[PDB]
Amino acid sequence: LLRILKETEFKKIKVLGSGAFGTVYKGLWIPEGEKVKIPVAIKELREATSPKANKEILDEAYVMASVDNPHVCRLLGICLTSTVQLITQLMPFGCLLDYVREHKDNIGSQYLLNWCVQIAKGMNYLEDRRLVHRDLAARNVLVKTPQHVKITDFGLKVPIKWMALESILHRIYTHQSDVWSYGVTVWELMTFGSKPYDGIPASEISSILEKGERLPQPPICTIDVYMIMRKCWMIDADSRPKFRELIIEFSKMARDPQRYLVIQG
Ligand SMILES: O=C(Cc1ccccc1)Nc1cccc(-c2nc3sccn3c2-c2ccnc(Nc3ccc(N4CCOCC4)cc3)n2)c1
Repeated sequence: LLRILKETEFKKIKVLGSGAFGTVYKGLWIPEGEKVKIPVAIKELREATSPKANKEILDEAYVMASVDNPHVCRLLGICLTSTVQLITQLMPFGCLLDYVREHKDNIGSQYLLNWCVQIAKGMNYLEDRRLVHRDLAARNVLVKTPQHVKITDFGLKVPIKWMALESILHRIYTHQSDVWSYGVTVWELMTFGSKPYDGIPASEISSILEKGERLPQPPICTIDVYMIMRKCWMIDADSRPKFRELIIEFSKMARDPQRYLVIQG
């Protein structure tokens, strides 16, 4: 259920954006035997990170091409050349981070709280599949429509400001560390794409954490919301909430958004 592509079957057409893992293109799939060309999204990765062999790269692709959840972006094809190219269904909206920045203060409670639930449902799917994301951030949550988001790049500098303490201290990555990152993601959303710890150098993040300081309460959040975010940042991984609890809690809040998020509008 993963299409291995030959450069002859597709073609990048325009650059749509660039980040750390690589560049995003609008592309076209040329089905052989036909006169049409089908739009696709191609993500060309920045290689040379630890020069891996292709069969070792495909082993992984096959797993990401195996996900089935409405809130998890699935790998559809892969083209292994000089560079590694990931193909998926093209969406018109790109990442949640930019989306929320573009709609800075004109986004409503219902939307925020729903993205929170959707992100948790996606994360809970991955947990059930025994997959650890490692870099869950709003930049990694794609928008299919403004009411339907999909998490991407599970298993792909170090996002210190998104990492749980143990990942920082020991490079320990678990579903519980994904919970931490999830709380940061929620925080980005609630602040409309603000940079976590604006100003503080990464080098100093372990110490402020250790000393018990946490990301500040977003002005739009009530204490119940902030309380949840904060629970995601406990030092003791096992005392952090589970994604299934998170789905439930946010589901409840989304049932009466205006009560849990205070936005002028
Ligand atoms: O194969 C997989 C699964 C996976 C799971 C586990 C491990 C590895 C891979 N994932 C994947 C594949 C291909 C691209 C990507 C991607 N990575 C990113 S970051 C942002 C957007 N994407 C996409 C993206 C994707 C599709 N379609 C669009 N469409 C689209 C529409 C507007 C824009 N714009 C940018 C400028 O302003 C807004 C308009 C930009 C793009 N994007 C992800």
